[PDB]
Parts: sequence; structure tokens; C-alpha cells
Amino acid sequence: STGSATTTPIDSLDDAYITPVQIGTPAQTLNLDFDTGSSDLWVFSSETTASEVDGQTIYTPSKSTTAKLLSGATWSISYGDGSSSSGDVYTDTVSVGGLTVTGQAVESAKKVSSSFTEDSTIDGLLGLAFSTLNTVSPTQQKTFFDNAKASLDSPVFTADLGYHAPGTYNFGFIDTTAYTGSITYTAVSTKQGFWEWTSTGYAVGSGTFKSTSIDGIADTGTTLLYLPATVVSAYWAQVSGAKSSSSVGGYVFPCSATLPSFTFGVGSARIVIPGDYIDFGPISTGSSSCFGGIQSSAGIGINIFGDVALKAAFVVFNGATTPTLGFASK
Ligand SMILES: NCc1ccc(C(F)(F)F)cc1
Repeated sequence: STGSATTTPIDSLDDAYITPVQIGTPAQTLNLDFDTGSSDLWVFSSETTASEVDGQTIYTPSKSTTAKLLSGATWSISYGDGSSSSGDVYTDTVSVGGLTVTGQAVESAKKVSSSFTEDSTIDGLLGLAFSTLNTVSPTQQKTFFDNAKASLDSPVFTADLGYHAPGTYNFGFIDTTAYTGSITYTAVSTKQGFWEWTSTGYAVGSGTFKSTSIDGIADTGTTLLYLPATVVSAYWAQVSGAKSSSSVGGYVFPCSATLPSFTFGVGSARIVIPGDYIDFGPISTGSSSCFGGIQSSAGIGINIFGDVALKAAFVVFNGATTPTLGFASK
């Protein structure tokens, strides 16, 4: 079996992407943020604290004939940006673009942090990292991808994110019309539970390629590209007037500047991120200072290939016995 769903940016900056998901019987459609950096399927629900809901579509397990309360199970998650949520667990039927999984753990939020309340367009998250990161206690639960795996024609999912435009998440197959040239595959380490891989280097604009190992994670749930301080400094040194600002919390640049492109290596292949993708607009309404899409990972502890990098390529997440990541130009 296969699945295919359109993913759409939530705003004009591509801060996040939402994909419609059918949960329960009869179907209750919620717009979820597909996150390859986490492993919990959690949703806003009829149980969420009323004051912490501001425009989101909620899941109502009492209206679903296939919803079962997972007796005694709880969940609690803390994200890298300081956001969090927790609650109880149900099992229900979940479908993504025609691909159906019965008995999927649907984590019902009882409490959510302000950053989720403020994002009215995001009804929850669908975790696509390895199931070892799932927070359900006392019995850990599997991700949607892990449950669909045996039914899929091929144990893969692909991410084709659009730049200021809709894109696609495919499950079970590789659309050969979605990319140009060849797909280059690279090894994945599952030791930390992420789609962790090693980039072979970088180039800034039309500069010389610098061969250097950059260990990082392919994360659809993170907006920006977080790279080592040395790399980020070399990129922003090519933008006249750019500087790191402690009040803003990162590199800012004059909104009138032209940004050079950024190239990252995948084995012997190169993925070029156009400079326009690195512009995240004014730091505040009316400001002539713009926020950069390439920031330092020194305060995070891990390098993150977020939406800025992934949207410049067709990305294959191969969940075979030995996982690999494929990258192709598009
Ligand atoms: N990396 C997971 C993640 C995704 C979205 C959000 C936000 F912005 F919606 F709160 C926080 C954390």
C-alpha cells in the first residue's frame, strides 16, 4: 500500500508545514506538523485545558467509535525550543493520504505550552523519528511510519517541501518524476533516535568547496539550518552589514542585501540552497533588519538540517533494516 498527502506552509515565511490527517471513525481531519525530529503523535483535544486552545481543531475521542483509552498510559514531551505538552493516550484509526493504520497511539493533550496555543494553524504533531524517542509511559508506543512499514510497498517516506508553495509527503514509494539527476544515499546513525547523517562539506556562494565532516539531523520539524559556529561565521562574512545580535538571538542582515547561496555536500553530490531561502524577513514589523535562515548550533549541541536545507532537495527517508537518507536536486 501507499499514501500521498499535500503539505502546505502555515505562513508567508515557511515557518512550518501542515498536512491533513484523518483520525477516528467517522474521520476527524486535523492539520498536523510532520516532524522527523520527534516520535510522538499528539493532538489538541476535547480534554485540552480550555484556556490553552485558541482556534485549533480538536480531536474528540468520545465521538469516535474506534477510539480506545489506553488504561494508565501518560505522555510528556519537552522540545528543543522550550515548548512542551502532556496528556493521556488513546488508540484509534489514523489515515494519511489514503494510507490507513489501525490501533495507532493518538496522544491526547491535557496541557500545552503557550507557543502551541499561539499557533492556531497547527492542530498537533506527527512524529517521524525512530520509535525509541516516544514518550508514552509505562509502555512506549510506535510511530505512524513504524506501524505502516509492513503494509508499505517499500519501507520509505519522501519529503518534497516547497519554497513559498505546497509540497508533498509520500509513503511507500519514490516518485521518479519529482526530482532531477540521481538520488545520492548516505548512512544514517540511529544511536540518538534521529535521522542522523554526515554531510561532506560546504561552499558559500561561488566559493571553493570546503571538505569537512558535519554531523547533523534531517529535521522537518525545525524551520532553520543550524550549523557549527565556524561555518555560520564564514557564510555571514559574505553579507555586507550582517552581524550576530544578542538582543535578537542570532545573525541579522540589512533587508536590502542580496544573500549568497549555500551549498552542502551529500557524499560526492552537492545540494545548493538559493540565497532567497535564507531570508526570514524583518525581525519586527517595519524594521529594516532581517532575520537569517542560517544560525549557529553552539547553544543547541546538535547540528540541524531544518526546512531551509530540506526544502532545497527531494529527500528519501529509507526505513529499511539499515536506514539511509537519499538526497536529490529538484
Ligand atoms: N521541533 C518540534 C516543534 C514544532 C513546532 C513548534 C511550534 F513552533 F509550533 F511551537 C515547536 C516545536
